[PDB]
Amino acid sequence: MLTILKLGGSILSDKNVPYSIKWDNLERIAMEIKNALDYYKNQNKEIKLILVHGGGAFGHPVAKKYLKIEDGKKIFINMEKGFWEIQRAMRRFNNIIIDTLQSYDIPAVSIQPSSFVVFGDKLIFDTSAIKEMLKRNLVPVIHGDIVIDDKNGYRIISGDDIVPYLANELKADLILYATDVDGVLIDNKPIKRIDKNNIYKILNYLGMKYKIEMIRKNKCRGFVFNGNKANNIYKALLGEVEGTEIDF
Amino acid sequence: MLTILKLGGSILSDKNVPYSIKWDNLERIAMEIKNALDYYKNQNKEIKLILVHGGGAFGHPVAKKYLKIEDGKKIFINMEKGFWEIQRAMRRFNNIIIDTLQSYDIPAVSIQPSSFVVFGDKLIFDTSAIKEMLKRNLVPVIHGDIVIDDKNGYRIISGDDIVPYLANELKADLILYATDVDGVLIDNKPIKRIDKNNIYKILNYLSGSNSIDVTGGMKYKIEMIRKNKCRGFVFNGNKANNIYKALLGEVEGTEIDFSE
Ligand SMILES: C=C(C)CCOP(=O)(O)OP(=O)(O)O
Ligand SMILES: C=C(C)CCOP(=O)(O)OP(=O)(O)O
Repeated sequence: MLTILKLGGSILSDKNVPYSIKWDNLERIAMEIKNALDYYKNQNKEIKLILVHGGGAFGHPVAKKYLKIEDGKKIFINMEKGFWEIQRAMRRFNNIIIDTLQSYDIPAVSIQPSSFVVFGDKLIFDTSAIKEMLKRNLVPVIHGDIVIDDKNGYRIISGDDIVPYLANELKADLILYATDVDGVLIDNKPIKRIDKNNIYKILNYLGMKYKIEMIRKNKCRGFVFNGNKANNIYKALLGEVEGTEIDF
Repeated sequence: MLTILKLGGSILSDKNVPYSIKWDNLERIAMEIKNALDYYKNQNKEIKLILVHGGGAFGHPVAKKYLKIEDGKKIFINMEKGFWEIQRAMRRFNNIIIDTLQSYDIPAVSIQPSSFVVFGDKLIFDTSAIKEMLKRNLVPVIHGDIVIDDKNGYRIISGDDIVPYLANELKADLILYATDVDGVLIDNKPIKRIDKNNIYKILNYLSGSNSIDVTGGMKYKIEMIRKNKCRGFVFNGNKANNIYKALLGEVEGTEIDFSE
């Protein structure tokens, strides 16, 4: 029924190249998603799909201009300008991704967190709109953004936040983390799986820490795999496993 | 005190010219909003400000393509393309407006209804984020947009839906309607005041055959002000300084008072 596919801010834009886009990779990814959705239409199987991407070479480079170290602590200043400028950057990125998805007849739509998400001690994030969108078989595309934080003023909600939240808030059947590594790497090897068992000895060794952690905190079950290898995204969507499983 | 300024009529954009932008007007408007903010600082008086704009030559033109009359009613079709297409056009318009506002150091930020608003018989419209933005003295810029409803459909939410809703939710003290005309025209002349001693008398005239506005636009604005027990002005947003004055509470168009 409901799958959430995160596109790791990396396979979409080169983070060391401010304002860059990996066009061919992006166009391939859109195609695989399209082929996947098409596959389901054939099996006459109804699938609901949400998409998340990061700030890639857009969010971060601009955010940077408004983060200064106040004694080992990231601080946002000049947000009278910074809030918009970070919104704008993320909008450019969001537009580019949605347009490309659209060119493949993928019914993508923009979800812009900065407008309504408050990263308060208790995350505030009304999903009413998204649930409706899913009833119409639209594909909400959500992105890491700048958001208000009723405690610290501003925060940079990331995909790793949105994904688990929504998976749980919406009861997602499948969770996908597309990225530039074949899965969670230990000693440079993608562990086949991650449970309640070998978990303990992994948090220690330490998808990164942040993820794994608040994706067990929601008792989720997602796959971390490589979005750069042609066909991986397609397969991932059909309920295959090509990377690291994280069950909770 | 919380003010909501609606940039309406066609003061920002000529809807008969695809993707029209009245640059000069928009730039002057930003100035005036600036003059006003700088003023309220010098007089050490706290002002929270929200701006709202419509679709102009961006919304309706694009939306038209996805609207049909079926069995007498309106209905949205092909929204697998349509929803983004309308979002896209409204995002562009918002960008241009906010960029210009920022170019005058107005701390404007974007509020995109399409992403989170559900058009029911009551709006589902979480204003939490807006509250925190005002708290930090940002200027939230909300715009008419496409939105899903709770009945298998879609609906255009206008400034007309947004303003009233926010005035209630945030308890605004001042509503400002910048329009294409000098106020509520009663005999090609704007009525100075409209209060609980002439409202019905005015509403009834507005329904008449001598009224210059048959659109039922004024009637609606008047009613929302009373409904919120606050104050509002309907003025010509095309006249130099009207927006600055209005923001100070002294513009000369039509006052509507049901505060207290
Ligand atoms: C920075 C913004 C606005 C987007 C969030 O970042 P990503 O989710 O893409 O990556 P992280 O920096 O959070 O790891
Ligand atoms: C996307 C669209 C069409 C927004 C229009 O909102 P308005 O505030 O202009 O509402 P109307 O004038 O169209 O009634």
